[PDB]
Amino acid sequence: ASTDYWHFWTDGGGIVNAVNGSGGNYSVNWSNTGNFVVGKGWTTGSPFRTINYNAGVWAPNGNGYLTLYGWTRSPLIEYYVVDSWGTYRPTGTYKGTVKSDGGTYDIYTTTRYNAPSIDGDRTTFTQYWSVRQSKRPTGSNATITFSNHVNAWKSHGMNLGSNWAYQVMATEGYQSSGCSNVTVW
Repeated sequence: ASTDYWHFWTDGGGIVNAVNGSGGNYSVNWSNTGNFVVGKGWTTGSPFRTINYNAGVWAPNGNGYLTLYGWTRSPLIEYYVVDSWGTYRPTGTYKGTVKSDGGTYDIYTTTRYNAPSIDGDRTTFTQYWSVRQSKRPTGSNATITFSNHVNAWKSHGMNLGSNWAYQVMATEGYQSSGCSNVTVW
């Protein structure tokens, strides 16, 4: 089904202006920020979901990610499928690659310690990353077949939690400014 969840979070640094638009459309306009995540998607994430989006505006000036973003519990996992970015390409511990939706993605893990999560501010958890080897073109309808990433991650020994939290097509930024506009379905 279509999106049912609006995600807006900022660490308080700088200015993050977001619009919860009609349907699955949203926009972000940010300046000299700390860390923030804004997106639309689903209250309950699914490993079988194919996420559709169209990024009509993708204009980070500095570190911003255009990314599928979500969490699981049992175990606690923060996951990313990064289609585009700004000045910084996110990486971690290299695992391998996956080909999905016309792109090749590098697979990474990063375990974080005494770190903020949906479960507290000093928790331990692993990030699962799929990061496109080159920036995906924006402005046309795009698909993220999330089951391909779940499958490849599992093949590399990266198991997701059994309890699913939110799952969104997000704009994340850190120490940056920028203009963004995305429709998700």
